[PDB]
Amino acid sequence: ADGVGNSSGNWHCDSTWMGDRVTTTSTRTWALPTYNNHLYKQISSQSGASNDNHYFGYSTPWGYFDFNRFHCHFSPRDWQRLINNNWGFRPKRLNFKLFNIQ
Amino acid sequence: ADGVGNSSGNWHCDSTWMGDRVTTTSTRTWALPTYNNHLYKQISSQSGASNDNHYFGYSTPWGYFDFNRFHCHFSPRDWQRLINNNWGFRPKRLNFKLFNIQ
Repeated sequence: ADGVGNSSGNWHCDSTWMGDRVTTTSTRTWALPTYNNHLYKQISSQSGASNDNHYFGYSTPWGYFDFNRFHCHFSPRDWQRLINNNWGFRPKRLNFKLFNIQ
Repeated sequence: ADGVGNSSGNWHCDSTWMGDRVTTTSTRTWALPTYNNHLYKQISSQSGASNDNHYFGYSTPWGYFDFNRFHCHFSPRDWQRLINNNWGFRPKRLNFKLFNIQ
């Protein structure tokens, strides 16, 4: 889309309060290494662990983007503005973007 | 207008916040006596007073309605809502009513 030398996005970190809505936007810089050396590895609890700690699963070479915390979208001033003036809130919709990939 | 037995007004004490406006309404019950026994009396500073305290004026049999204080229109919760969220405020217009006169 933008080959080499053309930016594919802009930095949008801000919040807009409009009546009964607040739209919070956040931008961060991420680093993604190579996980498991491009391999899927079966993982399980160590031998000798207690029965409560036993588990079985798989480790993937993929990563994931997590923003399931309020601090990822609300500044402390935004939080104070939200909690001192509103009797409730709920999420409505979200937009996600990855850009400027090197 | 309402002769004897018909109310000439209602009790409106409340505040409405609408965007960049807040309208505060207050109703009070007042008592007005007879002042100076229906007379205008010349008044002046007492003899022997200091020069800084000397004055001359007149006392009238009339009363006056004063609402030149913020507590006359804003409840403490209204004041907290005003001062914790706004960088400024100013009055725009007012409406005054006397009713249910006995």
